Amino acid sequence: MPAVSLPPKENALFKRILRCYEHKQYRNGLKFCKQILSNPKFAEHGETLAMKGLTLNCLGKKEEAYELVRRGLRNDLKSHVCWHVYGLLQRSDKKYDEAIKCYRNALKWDKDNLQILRDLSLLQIQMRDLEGYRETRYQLLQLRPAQRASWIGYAIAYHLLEDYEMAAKILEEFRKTQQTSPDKVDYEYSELLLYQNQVLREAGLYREALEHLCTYEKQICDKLAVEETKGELLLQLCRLEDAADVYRGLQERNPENWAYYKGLEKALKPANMLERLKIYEEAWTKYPRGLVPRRLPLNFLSGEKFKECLDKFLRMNFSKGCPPVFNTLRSLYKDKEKVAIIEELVVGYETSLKSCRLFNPNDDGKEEPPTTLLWVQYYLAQHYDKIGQPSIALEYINTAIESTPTLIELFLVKAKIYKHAGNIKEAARWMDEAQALDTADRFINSKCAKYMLKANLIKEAEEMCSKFTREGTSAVENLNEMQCMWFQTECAQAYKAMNKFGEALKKCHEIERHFIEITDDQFDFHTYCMRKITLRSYVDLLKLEDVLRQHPFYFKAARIAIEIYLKLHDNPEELIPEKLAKVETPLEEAIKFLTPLKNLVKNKIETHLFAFEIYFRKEKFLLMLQSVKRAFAIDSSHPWLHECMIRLFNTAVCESKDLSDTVRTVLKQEMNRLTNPKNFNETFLKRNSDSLPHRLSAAKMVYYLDPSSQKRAIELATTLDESLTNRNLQTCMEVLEALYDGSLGDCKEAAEIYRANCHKLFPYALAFMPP
Amino acid sequence: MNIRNARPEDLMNMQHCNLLCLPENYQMKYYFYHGLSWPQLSYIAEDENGKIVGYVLAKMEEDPDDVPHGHITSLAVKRSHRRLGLAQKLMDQASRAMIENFNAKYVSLHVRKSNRAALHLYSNTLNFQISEVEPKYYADGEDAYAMKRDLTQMADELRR
Ligand SMILES: O=P(O)(O)OC1[C@H](OP(=O)(O)O)[C@@H](OP(=O)(O)O)[C@@H](OP(=O)(O)O)[C@@H](OP(=O)(O)O)[C@@H]1OP(=O)(O)O
Repeated sequence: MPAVSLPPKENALFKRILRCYEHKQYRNGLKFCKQILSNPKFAEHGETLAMKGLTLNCLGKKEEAYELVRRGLRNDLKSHVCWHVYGLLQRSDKKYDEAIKCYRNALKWDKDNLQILRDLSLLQIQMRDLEGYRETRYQLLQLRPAQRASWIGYAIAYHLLEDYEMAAKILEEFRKTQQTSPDKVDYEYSELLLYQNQVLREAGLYREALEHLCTYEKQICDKLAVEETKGELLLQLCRLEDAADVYRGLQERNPENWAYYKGLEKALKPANMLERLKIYEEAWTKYPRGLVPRRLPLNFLSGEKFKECLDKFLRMNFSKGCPPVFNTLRSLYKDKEKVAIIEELVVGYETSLKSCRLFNPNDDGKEEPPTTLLWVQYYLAQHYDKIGQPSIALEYINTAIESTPTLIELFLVKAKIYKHAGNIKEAARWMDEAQALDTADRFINSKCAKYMLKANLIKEAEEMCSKFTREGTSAVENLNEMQCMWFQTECAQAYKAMNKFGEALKKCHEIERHFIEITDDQFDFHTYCMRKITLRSYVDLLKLEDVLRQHPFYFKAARIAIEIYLKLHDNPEELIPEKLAKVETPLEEAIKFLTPLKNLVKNKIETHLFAFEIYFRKEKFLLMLQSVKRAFAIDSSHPWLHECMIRLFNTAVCESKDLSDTVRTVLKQEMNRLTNPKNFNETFLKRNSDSLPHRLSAAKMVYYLDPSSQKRAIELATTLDESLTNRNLQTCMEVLEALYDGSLGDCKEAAEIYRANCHKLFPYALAFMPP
Repeated sequence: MNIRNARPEDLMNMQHCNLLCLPENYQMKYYFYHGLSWPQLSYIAEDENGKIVGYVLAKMEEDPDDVPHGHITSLAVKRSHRRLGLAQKLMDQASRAMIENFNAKYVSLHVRKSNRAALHLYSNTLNFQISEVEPKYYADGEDAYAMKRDLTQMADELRR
């Protein structure tokens, strides 16, 4: 209000305009604006014009807001009010960086302004201007040293900069003033302490943290956090005796938390496989209801102790009749030997149960009811599905459906069978069945909708989801209202499977809009968490948001979009499918989708192979080399990565150098380090001849080099002897698509001797059935 | 299945589980609201691969009419992992946390009166008791029962 210097009547008016804005008396504030602006002497008066525009913006009249705030500002560019309003206005449009400039300019003319300092800092942390947030939080603490928020923010400033020790000293200072105060909430103090402890730990001051935790432990009420970080620290300090006590208490508190079993193994250090099993034995007899202690030894036991435990585990689970027994053991199925122990044992259980309703003929216990046999048949149905024997699995599920036609789980597994066997259209009808058996269960509804989606019955999936969708609007619009990315990702794949690239891109883009929205959702907790002192979770959320697009949903969407934008480059508010497929620069839009992957998903080989495809079409040979290398670091023998090097090696040798002879020779020195392309391919096929996914990548590549040995390409690609390490349904679909593909030149001849040769191998798979 | 305290990087996965399992859905911001207000209170159940098969999203009631008490915003267990006791185990963990962190004297939740499944779960297995009906609670228009589980015996077993 000092920035404004007006006659009393208007100075009074002006104060009312500010007050109307704070109390959202917009219609009344507007009247006062017009009163000042109607007097000719102040029709140009900048702060009233700025305050006019900001009020208008609250009523959704953005462009008149921008005319007014801009015009008002220009009349008085040394008014902190005008600069502050322009920042305020640009903030409501999430243009946070530009808002920062206006606040900094406003403080050029009002250095110690409390509101602008708070607003400015609030955006600096939002944008991760960590240096500037510390300046701003420091400036605040000097002006308002007795306000808790002044210290909280200063400490947070240094923590996020990783100046752990300064963060430590600010926090201890604040903690002293909070021990004395009577206004202190136990919970808020407790949270302050665990945050103070966490920074000490993140600074690797492990013993200081432990002494702190023991000093203030009785004033910390989150006793889970007390004991969990006590165990962490005691292990870190080699207090293994005391660590074991801590983790024994933890396991009593929650016997179904894996972490405390690994803490005990770290504390006790069992020397042999049986000393380690003692840890879990003791947990059983102490927590007989618990299932985690009886499951985890199956991961490390072997030999006859493995089958004894498995025998106890399956008998328990088959008598209690719980469904997810097979699900719990799927990780054991990576061990080819354990699977035989399972198969011989469960198969034995069935043959024994029919001759005499006992798990083994020599068992003493009372006879098992008929349900016990259904559960082993339900297991073996899932077991033979995983083994890759569809028909053998499909007979078990059908015997069991005939015995108890009421148990919905058998219809899901029957659907899973037909899916795994490459017949999703069949799988879909079994979900429809299962779904109609419990109209009330959305979990079944979703799986039906999902299977219908994958079967490209998109409109049928909408109507199925609609059974749980809000009755106001249509189902797709409510799923997007509720940030349902499983439906939208699965929908984008379906739309992409039917060459409806426009509609798929619409779904891919709606998923990004969700991640934008979630990224913005942090804004309100910046201040909230300073009054709540939930600082651990606050910094956890800040760290979460910094890598938010690491989530599987983003990658699933981004993959689909990048595939479509490449296929649209090879052959060419409101998201309209038609307009989105029309994009004049498809590779540029793909780049926008790839950028978060390049930063946050360097784990995956795909993020570099995709990047390669964008830069390969985009001519950029420097970026093309960057992508092949990071992929080579992850898996040197990857079949897609192989196809990518053979395409880079030769477009360097063959044509369009158009760069410094160093850029033209750097690839010659770098690729001859990582001789000749054709023998480079032959050696790949040499080392990886047994593998087929590799074998095809060689096969297409030898056709890339010449069309003459196409016939040999066709024979190396269509090998189907069981010698092959990875000859499965989806790879064979890859090979036969590769003949229609054109990547093997017009092989309609071998394509149908291949479709029919594959129909005999996967008789349920649809991709291989006669016309 | 692993049962552990939910953390902010778990909430999207919780939201996915919710959307698969239940009709009452929330936006991510509401999930953040819980994890940044009552972090100790929500628990998850995950499998070998860190995939969520159950959760309990919980809070303290913000303006309790009487004593402080916790409130179940949402609880789901995928039917595929039915019959392993996760709903009880999840519920027992949030209960213990509400006691330690907020001195809750009970836990309350809401249920459509026609939701037989949930009524039988909460009343028969979790010792929840009907206390009061909220007329036309749901946007559907159905009345809700409010159910309370007394937390003072648990609290006494903990102090021992
Ligand atoms: O790879 P994912 O993205 O994790 O998804 C799924 C899916 O996950 P969600 O249900 O969690 O969304 C399934 O079921 P769940 O057991 O987790 O409930 C499942 O297949 P179904 O829907 O057919 O049960 C499946 O299958 P698999 O056992 O073959 O790994 C796996 O599916 P995808 O093969 O489609 O990736």
